[PDB]
Amino acid sequence: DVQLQESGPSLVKPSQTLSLTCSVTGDSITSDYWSWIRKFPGNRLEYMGYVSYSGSTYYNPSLKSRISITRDTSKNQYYLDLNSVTTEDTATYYCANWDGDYWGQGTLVTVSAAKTTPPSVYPLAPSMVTLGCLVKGYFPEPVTVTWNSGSLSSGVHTFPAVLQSDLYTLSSSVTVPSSVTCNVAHPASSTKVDKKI
Amino acid sequence: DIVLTQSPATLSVTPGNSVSLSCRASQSIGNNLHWYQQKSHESPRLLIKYASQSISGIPSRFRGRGRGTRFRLSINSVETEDFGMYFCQQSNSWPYTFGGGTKLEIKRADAAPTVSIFPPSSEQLTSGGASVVCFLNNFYPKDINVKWKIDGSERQNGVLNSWTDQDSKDSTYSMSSTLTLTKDEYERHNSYTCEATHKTSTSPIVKSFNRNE
Amino acid sequence: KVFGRCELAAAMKRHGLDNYRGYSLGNWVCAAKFESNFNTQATNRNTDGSTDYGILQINSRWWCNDGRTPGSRNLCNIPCSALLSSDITASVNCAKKIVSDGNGMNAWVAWRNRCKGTDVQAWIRGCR
Repeated sequence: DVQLQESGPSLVKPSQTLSLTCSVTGDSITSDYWSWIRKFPGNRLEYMGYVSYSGSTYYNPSLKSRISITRDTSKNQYYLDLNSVTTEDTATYYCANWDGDYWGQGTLVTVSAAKTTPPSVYPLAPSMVTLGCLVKGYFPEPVTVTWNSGSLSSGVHTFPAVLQSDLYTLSSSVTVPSSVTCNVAHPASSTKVDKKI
Repeated sequence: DIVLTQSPATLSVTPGNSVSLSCRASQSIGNNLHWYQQKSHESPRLLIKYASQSISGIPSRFRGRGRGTRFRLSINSVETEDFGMYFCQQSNSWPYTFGGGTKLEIKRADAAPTVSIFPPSSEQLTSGGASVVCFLNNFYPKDINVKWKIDGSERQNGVLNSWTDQDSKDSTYSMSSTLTLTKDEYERHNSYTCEATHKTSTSPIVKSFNRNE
Repeated sequence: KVFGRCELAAAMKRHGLDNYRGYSLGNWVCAAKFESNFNTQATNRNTDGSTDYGILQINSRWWCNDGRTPGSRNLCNIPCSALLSSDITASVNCAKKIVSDGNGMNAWVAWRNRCKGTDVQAWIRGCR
């Protein structure tokens, strides 16, 4: 068994270098071939590259001149370096094994010159009763919104965020018995806000 | 560089029927085609490897067929849990390439939206706030239309909409609509109406927030 | 099971090894011949204390786990029993991984010594 975790910036500036890290737990990185794949906003998947047992690294010709895949046996990790990034390199990045059966969770990377913005959190209250939480005016994406630290999750609907020029606005609904806290986290600004009804 | 084109791009199926998904290659790739399933909130899931080989645990209703330049993934007696995107990948030549995807949508019985309207929060109103939220939850089919009319009179300039995909519990969709105003504008008018047009209703579904009342 | 030239060739073309990462079928037929003599149950023990298993004599210190090579890297993530079957499925998928490294078919000593630089199509000429 192997567990994979991607780690890296959510906002990178254009013309600069993207760096990512795939941490591997459970088994050594000497037990497989390891690869990087990205999914662009249009749901288009691109195999970025893989590293083999001999240390041979294979790179997509499209990115060959700007990509480097490196390894660290000391830390059981491998790394991705993409140089000269542009706004078209904004995507979700996945590390995975060459077999393609063990994948990471994904790390969203936005390439923009826009500035990081913390979110404003507002409560939404008026058979069953529905409450809500508005996360307005933030950058970049993503944010994570849970209800009562995830205990209330079956009746939760967090809506994908919509962009307004330079800021994102998101809504989340929770349905609860007649018979409650909204927890919002923005990693890129390191903000953690809890709001009740 | 092998080009993979997948077809159709979107298909809707009544649970219990069989579907076939096609992946075509720009050059012969033998049997080196793999099929993946990606649902919402999930990393790609390998379903078929080397284009007919099964994967432990994956239902036998998934079948792989094909060799050369034309391949196919068959889902017999499609079930509700098979909604998602479907990708094909080749491994015969480097760079390893993917297909464009096929979104599978599960047909369901019609469901009326559960509409809930929420006034601007006092915390928001302290700033140039005044953003009324409407939640239209758990509805099928996807076809929906929302109009905001503040005092009886439609406004569509400050409206922002977002929608979820099929849910992992009831196979329905959900929607959020937000009318953003200024606190001035909000205080000057009184009524706030959220109107929905769905197949489940014969006249608009209205939920209103009356400041006066 | 022991394979024939044309039989192995056909099976390896049905398993999509013809031009996998550029290597024609003949390369694989040649390698299999000089590695196991088309024997699906061929086993060879090495100095490491490892075993070579199957039609393509795949090592247990690097590519498969037998429970008898400690410190195996199991790069093909498979048991070594599957390489000893009359079905060549596992041997083929593993060799596809072995060849997808930068060394290529230079991981098979036989291939390096007896097939590299030769008309390997001769090992499929005659088969239909």
